[PDB]
Amino acid sequence: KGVLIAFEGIDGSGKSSQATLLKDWIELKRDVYLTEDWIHDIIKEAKLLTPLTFSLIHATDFSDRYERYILPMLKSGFIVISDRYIYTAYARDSVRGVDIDWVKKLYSFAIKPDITFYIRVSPDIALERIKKSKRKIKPQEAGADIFPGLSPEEGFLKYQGLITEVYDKLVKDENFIVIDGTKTPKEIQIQIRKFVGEL
Amino acid sequence: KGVLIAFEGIDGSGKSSQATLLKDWIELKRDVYLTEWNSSDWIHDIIKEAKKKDLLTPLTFSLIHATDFSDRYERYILPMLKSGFIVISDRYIYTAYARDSVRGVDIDWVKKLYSFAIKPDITFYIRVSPDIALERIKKSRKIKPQEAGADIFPGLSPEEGFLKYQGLITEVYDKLVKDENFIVIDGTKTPKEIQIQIRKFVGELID
Ligand code: NI
Repeated sequence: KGVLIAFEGIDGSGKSSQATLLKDWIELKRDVYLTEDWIHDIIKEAKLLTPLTFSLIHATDFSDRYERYILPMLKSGFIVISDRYIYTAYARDSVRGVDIDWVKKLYSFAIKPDITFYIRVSPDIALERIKKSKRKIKPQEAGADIFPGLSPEEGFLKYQGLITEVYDKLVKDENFIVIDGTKTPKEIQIQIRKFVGEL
Repeated sequence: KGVLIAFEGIDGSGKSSQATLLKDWIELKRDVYLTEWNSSDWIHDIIKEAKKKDLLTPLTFSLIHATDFSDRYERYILPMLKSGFIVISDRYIYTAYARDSVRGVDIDWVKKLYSFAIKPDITFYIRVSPDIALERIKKSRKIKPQEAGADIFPGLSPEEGFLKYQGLITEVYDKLVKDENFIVIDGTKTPKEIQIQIRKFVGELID
């Protein structure tokens, strides 16, 4: 009865918007919940911390939300949508040198999603879209902790390029439902609503 | 070369005394750094205070401590070992193994969780029954809620919780002996005799 739906994609993929668009629409049919913080003070108090410790910090926060929101609502048959799930950690942590199989074991208390949508779009195209909207490129998005002194536009191409690599390597094993993010937001959402329409 | 010596044991087992006494001896011949597992640092404190309102699950409790330990390890413990120090740990990862697993977190997952830390060259388990440790505790001092497993057994007298809670910790340590190669020291012996035995095992190694 409980169903877990996850979205993954690089920054700029529109995956958060797709996740919220799907919530609003599923709410018409049945019980759904969207994953919605001290991490603030920790990062702010650093100033370094190793990537290992960073991986633990994010896993601690993930465990908290998982056992206090995600898992209980699944037990009450909510659909739960999460627009980042453990695969985001797999990528975030392993591009910074942490043994991905170690990260997988770390997160092995979490269940596999019934569906995972990989909204796949290249970094080139993600950037030109961020630029057409005139938004500012967050340092986290540029991977500036790994590439200081690249511009923000080129960090984004490099870091999100490394992140894409990891997502592509997980596609087979993790049964990602690969979606073409070059399509428009409407075309993407309608295809997502159609896929979810099935299970 | 750097060497890592861990002390394990239940509350009231004397292990901290034994750690400190070892430190005072070894610091006469060479460089030595004593750290205590229970002395959590900045990251732990920020998380616990920030979540003071919420009830944390055991898994989360366990990650908070591993996270904080990962920082202390890369910042203090590994550099002291690389710099040639002898490192003495009064409580080490095995304490988390026991703590987190009597609260329901799967011990095999905790082992994986801490897989990043190196095994001690020597681990001393100063074995003392919970009754005997209770008796020393009385004959001195009140028992802290954490020593009594207060969260797990809020319906018990401090004394009785210490016996049930420390009993469980003892089971976990006993089941690690073989795998973790603990050197099991009979903690009913006098403190002077315990230290003499520890000093001889350490002597054998580092000489
Ligand atoms: Ni603590």
